[PDB]
Amino acid sequence: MKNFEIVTVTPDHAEQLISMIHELAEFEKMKSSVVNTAEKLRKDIENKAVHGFIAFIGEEPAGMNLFYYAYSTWVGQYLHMEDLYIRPQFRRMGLARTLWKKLAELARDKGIVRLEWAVLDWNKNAIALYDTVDYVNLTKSEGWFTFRMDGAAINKFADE
Amino acid sequence: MKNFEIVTVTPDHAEQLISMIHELAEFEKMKSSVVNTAEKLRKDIENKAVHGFIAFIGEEPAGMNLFYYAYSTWVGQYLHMEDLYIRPQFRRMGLARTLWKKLAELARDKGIVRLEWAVLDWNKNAIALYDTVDYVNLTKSEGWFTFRMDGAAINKFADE
Repeated sequence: MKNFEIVTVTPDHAEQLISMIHELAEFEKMKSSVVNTAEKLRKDIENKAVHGFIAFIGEEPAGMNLFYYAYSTWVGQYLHMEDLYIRPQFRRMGLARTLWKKLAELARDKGIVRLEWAVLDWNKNAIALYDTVDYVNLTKSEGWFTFRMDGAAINKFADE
Repeated sequence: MKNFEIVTVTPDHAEQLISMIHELAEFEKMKSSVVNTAEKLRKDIENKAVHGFIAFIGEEPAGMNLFYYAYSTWVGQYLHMEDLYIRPQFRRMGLARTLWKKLAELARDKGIVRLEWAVLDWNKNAIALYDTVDYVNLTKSEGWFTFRMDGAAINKFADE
């Protein structure tokens, strides 16, 4: 057996992480939106802006998994999963899912009764993977829209 | 003119805040989903897990705007507005949006370049407001599902 160890994230890794945020600049087709550098990522891991796991193989990174803590006035705090990526040459070795499982474990160890994560409708890989658990699609079941409001509109709405 | 004052949420407010929560789950046809208490919440405002703005008129609570800090791998830390409710006898008095501003002023003041929030598809009153700013509908335009996994599911997958 090959040795995937999962390490939780310290800013020491932000280098490795910042690489894996650029690779993915290719694949989900939103390649120019890169404004979180390696340095800014450190300070974010430090100030607990973000959390994560890295899976390494031997001495190389193979995949990551970022996640922050979010709140819901019905249950209290929960976990949201942000990135869940595997460098190409390591997909379908089940790392994919394992990094998803340590966060599940972290949710148990913390009593958190809610994971969330968002995914593209056409991204049938992630659905394929996510299909191997019991989850609810919030969008369909309850009809929630997520609205976003980017920076230019953030400003003029404040400077009215 | 009629006076509405907005002060930032202190742990001391959790009493008034838990009440409005119930009114909103009541309105959003989800009375059961709520397990959070004032005193549980009372810890949660101390711990900077949630932030808010309460609207009082005289000494009566009217509405509230609660929110947490989310992280996108692409744009660092941004704000997510979880819950925004006005008591019924205080609608049509503008708070709706005003409470909403102090969160965009803050997002500006902290230099944050995205501001997300969600609503049900049938709550056309809530969209009625939201249509007076520039927002993207990430569900309908880009087809984003949000997958939830509750606690029963979280344990069953973490316990493999």
